[PDB]
Amino acid sequence: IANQFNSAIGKIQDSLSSTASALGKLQNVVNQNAQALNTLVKQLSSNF
Amino acid sequence: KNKCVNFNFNGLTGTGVLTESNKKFLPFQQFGRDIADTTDAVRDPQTL
Repeated sequence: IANQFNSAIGKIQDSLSSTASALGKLQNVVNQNAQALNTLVKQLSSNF
Repeated sequence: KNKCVNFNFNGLTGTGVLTESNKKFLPFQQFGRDIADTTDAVRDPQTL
């Protein structure tokens, strides 16, 4: 059991270091707030 | 320099400090703008 537990945390260290697609839920939070503030400052160039 | 004031460079009116520029520029460019469509650099009509 202790050999399967120590080899299971080692498989998380290579999956988190190879690709960055596992944190897709946290990336959509920052990208949505950066898109809302960029659209607000771009509407000052309009004439209305 | 070193004081934020209201400048009038042939109609380009704003309010902010005037520091020296340290980027590349063109001899046929009068002003520079950012993504937010605000004036970032001002050409001097008299001096270079």
